[PDB]
Amino acid sequence: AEFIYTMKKVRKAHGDKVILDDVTLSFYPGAKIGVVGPNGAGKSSVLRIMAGLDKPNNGDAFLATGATVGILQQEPPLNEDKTVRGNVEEGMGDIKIKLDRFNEVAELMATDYTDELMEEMGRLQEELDHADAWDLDAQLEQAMDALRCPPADEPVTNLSGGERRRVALCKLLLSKPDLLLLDEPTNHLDAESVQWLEQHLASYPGAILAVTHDRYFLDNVAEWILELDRGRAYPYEGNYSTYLEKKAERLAVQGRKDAKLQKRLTEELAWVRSGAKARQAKSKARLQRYEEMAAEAEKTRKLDFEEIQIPVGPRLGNVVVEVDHLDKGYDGRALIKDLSFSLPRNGIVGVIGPNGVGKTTLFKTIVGLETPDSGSVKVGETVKLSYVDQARAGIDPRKTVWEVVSDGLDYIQVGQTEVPSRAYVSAFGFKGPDQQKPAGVLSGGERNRLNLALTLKQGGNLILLDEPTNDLDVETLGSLENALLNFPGCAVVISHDRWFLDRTCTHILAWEGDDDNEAKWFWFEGNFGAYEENKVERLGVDAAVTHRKLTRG
Amino acid sequence: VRPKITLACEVCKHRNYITKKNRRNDPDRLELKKFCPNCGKHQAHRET
Amino acid sequence: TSKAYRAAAAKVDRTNLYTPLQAAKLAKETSSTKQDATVEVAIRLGVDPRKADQMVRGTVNLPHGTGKTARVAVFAVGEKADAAVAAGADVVGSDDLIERIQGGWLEFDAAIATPDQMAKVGRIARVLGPRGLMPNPKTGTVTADVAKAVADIKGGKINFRVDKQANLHFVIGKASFDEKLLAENYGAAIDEVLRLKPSSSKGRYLKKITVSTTTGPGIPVDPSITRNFA
RNA sequence: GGAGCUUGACUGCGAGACUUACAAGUCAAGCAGGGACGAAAGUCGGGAUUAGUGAUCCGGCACCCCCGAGUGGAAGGGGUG
RNA sequence: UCGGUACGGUUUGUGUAGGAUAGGUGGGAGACUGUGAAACCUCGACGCCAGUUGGGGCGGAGUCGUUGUUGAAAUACCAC
Ligand SMILES: Nc1ncnc2c1ncn2[C@@H]1O[C@H](COP(=O)(O)OP(=O)(O)O)[C@@H](O)[C@H]1O
Ligand SMILES: Nc1ncnc2c1ncn2[C@@H]1O[C@H](COP(=O)(O)OP(=O)(O)O)[C@@H](O)[C@H]1O
Ligand code: VO4
Ligand code: VO4
Ligand SMILES: [Mg+2]
Ligand SMILES: [Mg+2]
Ligand SMILES: [Mg+2]
Ligand SMILES: [Mg+2]
Ligand SMILES: [Mg+2]
Ligand SMILES: [Mg+2]
Ligand SMILES: [Mg+2]
Ligand SMILES: [Mg+2]
Ligand SMILES: [Mg+2]
Ligand SMILES: [Mg+2]
Ligand SMILES: [Mg+2]
Ligand SMILES: [Mg+2]
Ligand SMILES: [Mg+2]
Ligand SMILES: [Zn+2]
Repeated sequence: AEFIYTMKKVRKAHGDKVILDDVTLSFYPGAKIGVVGPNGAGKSSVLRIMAGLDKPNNGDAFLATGATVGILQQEPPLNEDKTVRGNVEEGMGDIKIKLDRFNEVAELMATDYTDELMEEMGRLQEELDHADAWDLDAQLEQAMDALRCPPADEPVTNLSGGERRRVALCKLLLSKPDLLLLDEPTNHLDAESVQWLEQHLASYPGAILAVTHDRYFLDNVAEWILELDRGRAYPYEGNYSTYLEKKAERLAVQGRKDAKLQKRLTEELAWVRSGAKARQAKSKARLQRYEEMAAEAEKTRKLDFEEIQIPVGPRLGNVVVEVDHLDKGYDGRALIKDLSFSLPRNGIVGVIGPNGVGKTTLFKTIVGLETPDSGSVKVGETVKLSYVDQARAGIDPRKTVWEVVSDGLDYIQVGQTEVPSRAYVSAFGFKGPDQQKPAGVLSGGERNRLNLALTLKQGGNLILLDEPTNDLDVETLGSLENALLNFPGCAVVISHDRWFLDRTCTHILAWEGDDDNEAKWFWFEGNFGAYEENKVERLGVDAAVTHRKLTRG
Repeated sequence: VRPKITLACEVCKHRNYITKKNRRNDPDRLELKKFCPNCGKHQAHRET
Repeated sequence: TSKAYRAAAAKVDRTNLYTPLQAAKLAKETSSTKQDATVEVAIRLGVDPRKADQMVRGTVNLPHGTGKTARVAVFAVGEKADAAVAAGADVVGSDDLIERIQGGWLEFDAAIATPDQMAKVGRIARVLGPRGLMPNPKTGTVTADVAKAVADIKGGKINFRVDKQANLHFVIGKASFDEKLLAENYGAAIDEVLRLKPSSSKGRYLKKITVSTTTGPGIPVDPSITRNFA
């Protein structure tokens, strides 16, 4: 019955937006809990209490004694040192300074007083046998071969979005905290780093929480679903096909219960406007029940959703983007080598490949922010280009969600038309006084919605989608992919979501590099389902591993 | 919309002052230099 | 099974807890049926070794010895090196021994060093890390006058140290001894473990104890009676 | 109306008044602490002024360590915000 | 009958050279009388990190230790 973490009557709320209210659940070790919910439900605000980063307003929430807590943030920060120095600040952070003193006491004690420093190295050399911390040179070299990290001698400022997330998982899987707190772990990770992390979290001592929107990762790392509706928490078991059943059932029995209440208001509002007859009295005990039914009928008024809407652009010519013998790299490592394709008119093109392989560099030669090595990029006279970005570089944190889209202006240009700016952002779900939240307090699911408001107001007929399916839930992932099928221009998508390129694609440009070339790509004419059948007929029939343990324990 | 925040000191953590801010214009915790009577001098004060 | 392990299993009852003398009585009637043996005692404590202040570590001197080789590697240079070989150290450490231990020759049993030449200890603990043959100040192996603990490690100062699963492991000598000689090492061990008992030990501190041979089964002993080991 | 630096939207007080059945309400020179701006003189105890609020009781939390039902503690009570 | 706790048997763990990688610790130079290369049995526990850890049929003819190294660490067997 020994526990890890307990909540007692926790109520955290950002005013009108409640996150918890009178909740109580207990977490026992060995539990594999996957937490779900819509965007903005409050999932990262729970984990910022469970990691001790925030405090609940009126409640009690405490970790048990021992068994410390390590959190993966939704946007994991790093330091300005190397990769091998990026994995020692946590996982080895409390224990490398006990080795930074032992190699100091080997020489500083030999010339000083050798009587009191005898125990000063005594209580530290006995801290190097219970943990076996002598192999700190070669424990890091095992934990980088597991995650397939970048080489550990170069800086970390110029890395991929999915290479920064690999070096941030190594900072937590070496600590081994007994309460993991993973906030959206499968962002930016390819189909290999997710399949690896499924096996590593399978045989793992301790409690695991993971707020994962995707349908297939939670069926492997979780067996006990936690849910966040508007305030409450609903623990049960199942494998995420039963979460969409129960949220559909909790709104069909709440929706028609709130319709019986509406008919009883019309039957009662007709009574309070009917006038008192001869010397009878209109009873005060029915006026005071009307004004309680009329108050409990306005508090249920939170039922709305906004669709993703892309503005249409001008007429697109016969030449969209032409690429003839492109070569691109940064060092002796070459990324793109001898690539020839041409983007079609009126289609959806998908770019497929593992992490750190050259997909964002392929867009940044097209948008004119890079320079090719050999070969040219050719656009054409008709194309207005629109470019969403993976890094979300356009949005700044200390400026509100309104006056990043606008600039203090009332009316904006969304391509040869003038819609009002607050009418434009309220078409992206940011409605009412949610338009004055800065970008530091917005959730990750609505910075993937704010970035679409900054860059789709260019109104171009060529949109470049650099991982749009990042932090979005199932309701607005389907609202995005229904806005690309009805788009008249050409859309290019980089994504790792296998069940998102299968649904909306017409053309595939996929990396197919092997050991002797390492830099070739492939243009395919067809959807994603026909590409995977051709991939297993050209190269490696039925061939297109064992889990690297990351540690010796 | 304008709750009552309280300003705790940064040295002694005494809760010397109480005032109001706007939650949506100022989502972060306010920092002011206020006089602390325990320390006898001006310290810094975040909220709680 | 081996059709001779069940011979000693037919002579020792499983459920009956025994005295500290009946364990040493059945130490002779189980081990000595086979060849020579060292008597093993495994103790499961009532601590949690995850915390820092419940790390039970200590040493004890045994009166009747333990009967082993005790290849003690005393590390000292100059005229201090001759004091070890006069005291009974077969191999005395120097600088030339460092270049052959790193070559792959680690045939020694302890490490009693001097505080002036501890610079070479951190370089020689490269391969002595997981072996656990570090010089320990708490066991007297790190001291100025190294002319005392040379015959003491020969005399039976076996180090006991709690593991990750809270299980002490300690030897009380060979199996060729007598009943009055084995049970006194058993009595001196537990009476010095209780001095190392931390003040934050929840529950019963000494939960279950056993005595075993090198081949035969284990003897369940009674943790309750600890006064009359003679 | 605009710009620079800032937190006095202070802690300990208050001679003397207004208004007033009472409960309340309101103004305040000046003295000390530790500060802001100013070259200084000086000004600053929120906002040009008058609305933006609720007596007592019972409780809650923070701190001060005043009482502690034989004694040492504690439970409870008390003060100050 | 379905569970809880206490007690005991059998069994489980395999990034990278390797005896598919004793899981940890401690003891240890022996342990059985040896063919998953066996006759009735013969992985139809798991079977995937595949072949060693069973269908315990029998045989005193027939495996394995320590050494070699090939490693953070080894090799049997055994209490823990
Ligand atoms: N510091 C804050 N101040 C005000 N509102 C916030 C703050 N943090 C979050 N919110 C609001 O509360 C919601 C909770 O965010 P949350 O759902 O925890 O993020 P995630 O979707 O990653 O779990 C957000 O939609 C945001 O609008
Ligand atoms: N400015 C730069 N200088 C050097 N190398 C870079 C730079 N930017 C990116 N790279 C390298 O290019 C490789 C491929 O990145 P890429 O795959 O384009 O990112 P993404 O995964 O976002 O598409 C990465 O491994 C990264 O190390
Ligand atoms: O590292 V990436 O998921 O942008 O290919
Ligand atoms: O945890 V999110 O709902 O911002 O993807
Ligand atoms: Mg999140
Ligand atoms: Mg990318
Ligand atoms: Mg402001
Ligand atoms: Mg005020
Ligand atoms: Mg007065
Ligand atoms: Mg002054
Ligand atoms: Mg000045
Ligand atoms: Mg004044
Ligand atoms: Mg006013
Ligand atoms: Mg009353
Ligand atoms: Mg009393
Ligand atoms: Mg009290
Ligand atoms: Mg006062
Ligand atoms: Zn203070």
